[PDB]
Amino acid sequence: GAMDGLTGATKIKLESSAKAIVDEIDAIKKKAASMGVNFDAFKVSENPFILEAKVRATTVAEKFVIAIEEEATKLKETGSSGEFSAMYDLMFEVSKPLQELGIQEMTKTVSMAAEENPPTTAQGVLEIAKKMREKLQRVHKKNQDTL
Ligand code: NI
Repeated sequence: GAMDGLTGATKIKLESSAKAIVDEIDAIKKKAASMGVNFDAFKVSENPFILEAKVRATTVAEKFVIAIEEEATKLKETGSSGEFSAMYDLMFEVSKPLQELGIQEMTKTVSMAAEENPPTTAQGVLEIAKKMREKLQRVHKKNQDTL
């Protein structure tokens, strides 16, 4: 009676965009495996493939975060707590495979952002999305520039 999530076009748009990240990262992982590449961060990269991988992953992920920003903005006036919490859940969930590509601190970027500005409102979602997107962009640039 207060915990129901996304519906309609917003649900399809955001869940589809999130799934695209997971699909892309799964495919990157498979390519890596075929070439014997390990994304283990402890082992600015020197490896061309890892550079491309991070650009690819952060591109698809940023499209998702933009989708979050668009829908949170749309839902500012009439969106429910359950909808905003669901948007946070998608951001946090896709941060996990991103971190596994060696994007250090990705899940913490998201959860820490929610500590300052929790997803109880559109404003909160937008602040978390901004921090997530900024992090993606920083990673994107460093690796693209090197390339
Ligand atoms: Ni409910």
